[PDB]
Amino acid sequence: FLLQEARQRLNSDHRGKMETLDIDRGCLSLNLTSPNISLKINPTRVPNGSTSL
Amino acid sequence: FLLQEARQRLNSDHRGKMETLDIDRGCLSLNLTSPNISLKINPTRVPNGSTSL
Amino acid sequence: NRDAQHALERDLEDKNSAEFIDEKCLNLRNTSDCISFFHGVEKIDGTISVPETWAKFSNDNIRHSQNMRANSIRLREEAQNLFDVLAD
Amino acid sequence: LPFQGYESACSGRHYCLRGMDYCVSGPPCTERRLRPLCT
Amino acid sequence: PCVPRGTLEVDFPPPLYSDDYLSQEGPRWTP
Amino acid sequence: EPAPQTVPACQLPRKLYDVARNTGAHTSSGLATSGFRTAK
Amino acid sequence: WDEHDNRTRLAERIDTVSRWKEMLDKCLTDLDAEIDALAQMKESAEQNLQAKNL
Amino acid sequence: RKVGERLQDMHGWKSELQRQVEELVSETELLLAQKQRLERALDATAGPFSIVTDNLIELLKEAELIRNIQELLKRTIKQAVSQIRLNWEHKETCEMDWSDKVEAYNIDEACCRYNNQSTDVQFYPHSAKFEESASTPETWAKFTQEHLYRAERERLASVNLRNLIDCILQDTSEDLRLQCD
Amino acid sequence: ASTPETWAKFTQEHLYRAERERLASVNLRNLIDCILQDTSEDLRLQCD
Amino acid sequence: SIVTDNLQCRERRQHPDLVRDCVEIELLKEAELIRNIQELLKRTIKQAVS
Amino acid sequence: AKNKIQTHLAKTLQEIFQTEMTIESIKKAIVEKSAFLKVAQTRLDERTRRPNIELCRDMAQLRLVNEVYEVDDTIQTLQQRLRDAEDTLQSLAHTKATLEHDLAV
Amino acid sequence: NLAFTNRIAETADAKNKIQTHLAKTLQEIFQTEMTIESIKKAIVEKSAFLKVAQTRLDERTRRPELCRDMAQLRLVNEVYEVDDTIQTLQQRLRDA
Amino acid sequence: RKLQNLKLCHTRLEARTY
Amino acid sequence: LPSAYTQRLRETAWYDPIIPAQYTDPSTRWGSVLWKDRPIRGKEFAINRHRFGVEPLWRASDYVRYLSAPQRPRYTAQNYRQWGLEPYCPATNQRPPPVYTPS
Amino acid sequence: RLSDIGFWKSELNYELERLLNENHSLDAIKRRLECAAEEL
Amino acid sequence: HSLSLPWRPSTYYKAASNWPTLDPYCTFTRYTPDDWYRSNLTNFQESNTSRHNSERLRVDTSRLIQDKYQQTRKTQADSTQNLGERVNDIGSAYRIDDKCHHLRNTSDGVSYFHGVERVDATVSVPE
Amino acid sequence: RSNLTNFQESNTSRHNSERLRVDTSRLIQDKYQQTRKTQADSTQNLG
Amino acid sequence: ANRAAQHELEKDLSDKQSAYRIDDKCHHLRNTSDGVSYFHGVERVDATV
Repeated sequence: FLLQEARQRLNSDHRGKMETLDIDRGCLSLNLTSPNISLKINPTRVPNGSTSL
Repeated sequence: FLLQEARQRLNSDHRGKMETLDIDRGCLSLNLTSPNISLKINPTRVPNGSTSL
Repeated sequence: NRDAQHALERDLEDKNSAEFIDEKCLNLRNTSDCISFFHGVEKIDGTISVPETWAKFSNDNIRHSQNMRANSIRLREEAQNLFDVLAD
Repeated sequence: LPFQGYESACSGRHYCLRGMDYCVSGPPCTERRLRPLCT
Repeated sequence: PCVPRGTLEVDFPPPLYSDDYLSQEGPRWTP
Repeated sequence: EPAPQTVPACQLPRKLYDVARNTGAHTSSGLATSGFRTAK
Repeated sequence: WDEHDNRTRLAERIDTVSRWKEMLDKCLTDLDAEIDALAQMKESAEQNLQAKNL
Repeated sequence: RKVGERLQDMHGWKSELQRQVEELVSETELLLAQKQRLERALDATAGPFSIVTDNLIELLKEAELIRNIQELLKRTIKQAVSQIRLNWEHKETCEMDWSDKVEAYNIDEACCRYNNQSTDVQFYPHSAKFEESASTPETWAKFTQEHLYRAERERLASVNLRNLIDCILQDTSEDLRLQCD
Repeated sequence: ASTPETWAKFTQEHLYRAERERLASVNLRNLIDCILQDTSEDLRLQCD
Repeated sequence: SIVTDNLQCRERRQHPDLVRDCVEIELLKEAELIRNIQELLKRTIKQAVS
Repeated sequence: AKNKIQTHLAKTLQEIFQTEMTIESIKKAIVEKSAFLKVAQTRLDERTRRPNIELCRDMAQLRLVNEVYEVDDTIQTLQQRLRDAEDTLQSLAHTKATLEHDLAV
Repeated sequence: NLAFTNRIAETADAKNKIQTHLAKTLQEIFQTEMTIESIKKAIVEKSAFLKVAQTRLDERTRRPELCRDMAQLRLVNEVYEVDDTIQTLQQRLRDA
Repeated sequence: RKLQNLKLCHTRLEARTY
Repeated sequence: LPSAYTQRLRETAWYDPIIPAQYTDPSTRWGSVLWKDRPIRGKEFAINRHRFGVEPLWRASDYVRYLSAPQRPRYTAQNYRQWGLEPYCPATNQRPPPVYTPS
Repeated sequence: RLSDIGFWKSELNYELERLLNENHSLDAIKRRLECAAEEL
Repeated sequence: HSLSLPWRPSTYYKAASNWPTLDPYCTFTRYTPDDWYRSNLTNFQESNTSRHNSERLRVDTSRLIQDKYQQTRKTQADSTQNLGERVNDIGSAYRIDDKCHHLRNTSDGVSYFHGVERVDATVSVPE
Repeated sequence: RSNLTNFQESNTSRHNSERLRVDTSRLIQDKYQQTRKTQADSTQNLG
Repeated sequence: ANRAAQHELEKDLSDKQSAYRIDDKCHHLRNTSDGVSYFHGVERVDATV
């Protein structure tokens, strides 16, 4: 029963890491002359998480 | 014209090498309890090609 | 069309309220609960319909709504022709 | 000139060729002719 | 052999050359 | 340089979500408790 | 220059998250294997409880 | 006597199965040779296209015909590849059936050479596996007959494809020379 | 380019589709909370 | 896992006590409800992702 | 002249939208038909393992054999209608492109 | 009686091993079903890539200027790779 | 051209907020 | 670009008409062999048999759930040697029932 | 009897929904007619 | 063909499951313990092999899906980058080149156009 | 002439789409009712 | 003789009960029960006695 909870927490962290890496690769792949390139509303802002290194 | 001919000949050789690699890797991957396994009539025959090393 | 739709809706509700009843009567094999004696239901019938009449009533409703759909289609195409002639 | 086949000019032979299908319409291709007669 | 499996996403998206031959026009004017 | 229209107008139906029941499509291939369903 | 420097920053961030993911995958597979081993041992102990009835 | 008559009935179908795959191999070789001919034909039509494009109504029509000829040759090449794959599959099915026939023939042949004066016989226990089987003689014959019929159908399809191959190559070559002239 | 009627027209189209998807997401948010309560109550009843 | 453990342990009831009881019916229905509710939660999560 | 092109374009838009809805409905129909083949084949499979004399060719056996063939025929009909729907949608898309090029000029 | 208790032990052992193998086979059945569903989503997703590549290739034939820019070569290659990927995923679905 | 680079950086900042 | 695609960017024409370049696409061009395994019960149904040496079972770190012992990743903490605990399995009458050792 | 009443119920449902969509299209045509009449 | 009262159709069932073009099998009484042992062994080994086959297939499927995902994403991004870079090169052809560039995968209007990659009607070179 | 050809092509395509739509729907429900009836009869023979 | 007839009689009832269990499971097998599947070639297999 203890090991199942450990496995669940590890699985949740791994899923977060997976899709974080996916969105980070998508962010890197953007460059100039792309359709998504535009102006944003408060891009500089500090988010609610702000979990430092 | 000569360069195009040479490219066509090397192209044919590349097809040959790729097919040989596919066939020999498939032959290597065969073992016991494989489902395509049977005896054959004269598997020791030499076909009409019969190229040496 | 709205009158025909209301008739179809009434038929749907009265079909549902009988399908549920007879499905409840299906899972009543034996040794169940709420099981109580009702003598004298041999001679009492009280039915109002016959299966042929019961089927032809719904067939009447389906074909009547199909007739009204045909009339609506004809009105739609005639309206399109009127638009195309009066634009010119 | 988009049509449905090949429409050869030496011999009138419409070559309709779908996926893993064929339909030759014209003079039959019986054997191989080493000297092809242009007709 | 027998009754084929009644599933899509196996033969629904056809091969690219499952269509016919159309002898195309191409260039109208000289290159 | 006009936009040439590529979709109909905003006369689309409302997007209502329905609970994804089994219905007839998502049936599993194996009875989960089948070794315990024997005659006794 | 600052765009190329941001290339390098995003690449190193990607590598850091990637190697987190790799060693967490090793941890998850290890947990699965150990769960299987301990469940098998518990099954063997339970079937050894049956042999105390004869 | 019964086991010997079974041996003869098995030997007939075994020889038929041998002959069927010996007929299929020789057709597959000619299909491969025609595929090689198409390979050399598609390679040979690039030179005229280069000459025409260097020279660039009659020239545009020659370019038209060249592009159509190469696309047709490509489609025909894949036609030949798919037919070769089907031929190989049918040969392998007949092959597995023939291997089963061979080892059953050897087992029944060893079963024939038994008499009372022979040694190497024992008292095997009675079992239900001695009377279990997966076929009857009619089903055993028809299961083989269907394989032979399907293999013959595939060989006929391959020979029709080869005739189509020769016809389309001849027409393309002569049309291209006529337009070049 | 676009008439100011057309220039309005593009923006109210985008606003309409955005509001429609906001309403769909609100409905899905209601639906998840509606089904999780039934999930928990079914588990509790069956364990009892 | 609790239900699976209860199913596996109750098979080891001895020779004359391997009886379909109320507990067996309730346990099998609980495992069925668990599986159905797991699949439903998975599909709802997929809808939320979309 | 251009007004008729705009009206024909709008009607082509409505038709291609409704054709998309139709082909989605055809997909939902053919997807649902798999479970009946599930039930018929798993009914036929477990009745092969009845005991010795009980292995009887009941009329349910013949009915379940007919089940598979009629469901297969239904699926093949739906696949042919899917191909016809794709061809019609393609023709509608070609008319859309032609009318857009006409409205450009 | 000794023979009877020996045979009862053997039968109980066989039943236990059968139950264990059955549970493992069921778990693997569920996993293979999940894999099949994922392959289905993959094919449905690549179909959109093919559609957008083809609809980009179609509209560039209207240029009065009608150039062979290597964006056209990229589009043709994109159609070929997407089709090939779909074929491999279909064969994977067959084997699964 | 400076505005295009500004827009590119802006999309990079917003793409990492998800 | 690869130079095979820049050939189409010339007014003259000296290119291979086949759009996928031969030396780039990993599949064989017009290959006629396809290693197909027909399903025979009790045997090994292997897929992608045409590439066996250069592509092993594992090339990255993926979480494939509920994996048995002979298919586990290369470096995984498991039981090399096990406590015996079961000589002579009675169901199959095997006195050393076969035990899988990792690697 | 259940099979029979289910068949009739399904046919009635289909005809109801067809009448519904035809009525909606007719209302759309009427509103477009009124807009065109008020435009003049 | 006769009806033996201990009817044993299991071998025919296995042969029909493997090779399904077999005809219907239609119309010395007890097993040995070695048959029981061999049957248990064959059942366990068959279950083990069937589990191993699909376990081996799962890892290759899991790798292949992500590989195809990355490859198709890179190809599509390359295509839209090059089309916009042609758009920058231009800045009527400009109009449809922008409308080609501003066209993602969901998009607004997308349809199959079968046989479009075959036609190459081109009269001009980029240089 | 060219406008006439475009208009007739559009009309023919729209007519084909509409006839296919109504026939598709009728086919879908016909197969649905047939499949449900044969399923019920097959589950009745087992009883 | 009575015992032999009774035994030949009782061994039929076990087959009747086994077929009852099989056909009761098959009769209660609607769509989405839990465990319907696909058996390729089962529509033509017929080992009937």
